[PDB]
Formats: sequence, C-alpha cells, structure tokens
Amino acid sequence: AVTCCYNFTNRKISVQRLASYRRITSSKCPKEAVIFKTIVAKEICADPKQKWVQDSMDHLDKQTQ
Amino acid sequence: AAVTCCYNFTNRISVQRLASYRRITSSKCPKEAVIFKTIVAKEICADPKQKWVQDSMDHLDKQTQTPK
Amino acid sequence: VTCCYNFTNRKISVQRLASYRITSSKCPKEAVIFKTIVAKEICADPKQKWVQDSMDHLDKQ
Amino acid sequence: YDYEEARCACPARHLNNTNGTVLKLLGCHAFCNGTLCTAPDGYPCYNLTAQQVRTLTTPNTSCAVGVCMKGTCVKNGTMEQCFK
Amino acid sequence: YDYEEARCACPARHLNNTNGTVLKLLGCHAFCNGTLCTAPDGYPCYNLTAQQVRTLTTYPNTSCAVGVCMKGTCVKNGTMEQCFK
Amino acid sequence: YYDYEEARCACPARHLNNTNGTVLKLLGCHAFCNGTLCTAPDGYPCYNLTAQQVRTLTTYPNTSCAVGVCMKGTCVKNGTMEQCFKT
Repeated sequence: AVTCCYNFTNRKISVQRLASYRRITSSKCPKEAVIFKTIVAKEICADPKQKWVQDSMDHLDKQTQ
Repeated sequence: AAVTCCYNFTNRISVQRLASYRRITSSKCPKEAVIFKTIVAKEICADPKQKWVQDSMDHLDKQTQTPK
Repeated sequence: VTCCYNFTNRKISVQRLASYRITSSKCPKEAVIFKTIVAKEICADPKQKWVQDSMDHLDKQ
Repeated sequence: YDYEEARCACPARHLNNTNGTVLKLLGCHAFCNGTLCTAPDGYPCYNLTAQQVRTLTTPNTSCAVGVCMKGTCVKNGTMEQCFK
Repeated sequence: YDYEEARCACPARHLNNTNGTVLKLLGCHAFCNGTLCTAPDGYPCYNLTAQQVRTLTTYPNTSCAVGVCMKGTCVKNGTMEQCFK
Repeated sequence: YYDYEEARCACPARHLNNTNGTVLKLLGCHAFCNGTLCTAPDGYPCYNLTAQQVRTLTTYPNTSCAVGVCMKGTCVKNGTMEQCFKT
C-alpha cells in the first residue's frame, strides 16, 4: 500500500523460517527492500542487494504449483 | 495489480528510456521479474538475474529526491 | 463484509453525492457505494456510464 | 426539504465464511432507509432461526446455505461455517 | 519516440484461484501492445469457454480447467481449480 | 494359532476424494487399522479438517479442505486448498 521499510535485517534468516514474500510498488520508498512473511506470521525487511535474499526467494519460489 | 505477472522477458533497455520500475511481481507468479515503466508509458518485463536490470533499478532509484 | 443486493433503479445527480467506496471481492454483486449529502448510502453499478462519470467528477475535487 | 431517499438500494452487512465462498445475506430481507426490502430472486443467503441467530459469533456454528426465492431463503442441503 | 521497448514482453493479468497455486494465464495468448503474443511452451494456463468467461466474477463459481501452453494451445491435464477474476 | 495381523499396521484406508482431479488424500495422519491406531508415513498427503467441517461434508463438493503433509503424526498444512467430498 504505502508500506516501506525503514530498517533492514542484520543477520541472514533461515530458509526454514520464511513462508512467503510480498510485492511492492516501492517507487516512492526511501529504501528499496523485500518483505518476507515468516512461518510465525511476522514480516521482516531484507535488502535485495544481498545474495542470500535472492537465494531465499529462489528456494521459496520453487515450491509453488 | 496483484495478478500481474510476466510470461516473457525483454532480453534485448537504455537507462534514458525508463521512468520507473516495480521491484517484484506476485509471489504466486509462474515467472518472477521486474516491470519497468518507460517514458512512453509502456510496461516492459525484465529478468532480475541480468546485471543491466539491477543497474537500471539502481540508477533509477538515485533519481527520487530525498530530503536534506 | 458490506455488499449490495440491489442497484439504484434511477440515476442520481452528481451534485447530491459526497464520495464513493468500493466493495469486497467476495460480494455476490460488484458495485460502488455512494454517500449522499444526507449521509445515506446508495448502490450503483459501475457498468452504467453515468456512474463512472459521476465517480470521476467526484474524485477530481 | 433536502432529506429524501432514492429507491430501496442501500447496502447490507452480509455474513462471512472461512471457506472462501460468496458472502451470503442473513435472510432475504434487509432494513434499508427505514423500509423492509426483499433481496433479488437467486441471491445467496443463510437460513437461521432465532436461537441460531443468537448463537452466531465471529466461525463456530454450521449455517444452512440457501437461495432467495420470492422473499424466502430456500435451503439447499449445503452448509457452511459462517461468522459475524 | 513512442515505440515498443521490445516485441511481446509486456506483463499480463493472470487469473487467480482460491486453491493457493501459481497464477495461471487465461489461454496462451495475450494482447501485448497492439499485437497478439503467445505464451512460452510450458506456461501454466486455464482453458475456458465463452459461457464460462461470461459467468466469471471475483468469487469462484465455475471449475476452471488447468492446462499447459504448447504451440499456442492450452492443453488440458485433468486438474481443476476454483478460479476467479 | 491362526488369527494374527501378519504385518503390524498395514491395511488400506478410505481416503477423501476431491473434485479437482488430484491425488487422493488421507483424512488426518491416523487410521484405525485392525483395531489399533496407525500413523501414516512422514510425507503422506493428508487433509487437515475440523469436526464441524468434516461433518459438513456431503457428496456434492461445497467446502474448501486444507491440504497438508503428514509429519510425525501431524497433518502440517500448506497454502493449498481443494474442494473435497466424501464418496
């Protein structure tokens, strides 16, 4: 909606702890990021530059229909 | 908007022709991609793995006026 | 959880509407909900041309 | 002078379902702008009783799905867990 | 100045499903820019008819036939999904 | 010296059917086999339903059943749902 991330995560989250990720129209966001939904229903912010974020998105995408 | 995915990539792009981008499409999309909006108001699909796409997103981010 | 079972039979003048809202995905009939100056809610079908024009003329303000 | 109406057409709060189906109207009648109005023929509804309607929470009870015909919510075997 | 970045590469509105699966394309063709474009071989799709498409809302009402795009045809595979617009 | 099971926990079970044309899933991860209670193997497809839901099951598909996978006797749910019925 109008939801951006003011802070990124420090550590690399465990692939086993992420349930999904969400899209964003972050054109007007000060910082660009990805938003992970965790198995415990929490939302975490991650920097798309880091490689582990792309790897997590890959391992979570290859699990759909 | 939430049901908008890209089945086909551009493959062939110039930074001077892009007006904005959308970082990622829906999680439940068959193919994951970024969607660029061009100066001519057209939407193009690009593969986020390619380096020029990330460079375009970076040079397009460093163009939104931040405060002081 | 608010849906419209009936549309406005006639047609209401833009000068009598204050704003409009959108209804839910899981509603049996899809429609727009206009709020009138007298604080009443009317249902309108977005297919009708006057409804789209009224919503446009109410947005641009 | 300025407080008229415009045909029975105001919205009504439906009942929800956790199984992802159309939102159904509690009964086939609604109090719209101070009048009593009948839903259209074919409109999805729930068919509940006084005790049932009182036993409705936010889903725990099985509500009888039905279709509105001539102002009556005729049941059709199917039931859904519905909530307020 | 107002030319298309590249032939057949604009996004398309897929169809959604209450079953929690990949978003599938209605058919294997989409109107991209002013031209008609074919999805790639293997792209998930739905195979619907006129009567079905006219009865399509934002809540599931018809059982939609899942399929896979091969040479412009959405070849069915037996599976069905509750799909909505 | 004749009437044993011949193999502990190994008799078939009536699964639940689905109008979506997918694999037949076991209601829960447990079955009553030869008077004992049995757990499906880790990874077995299952449905995760509640008492009221399973009771609200007819022969026409009407409710969305939560698909899951059997792990350690629990039908761990996953995003997917199916219109499932008893036949």
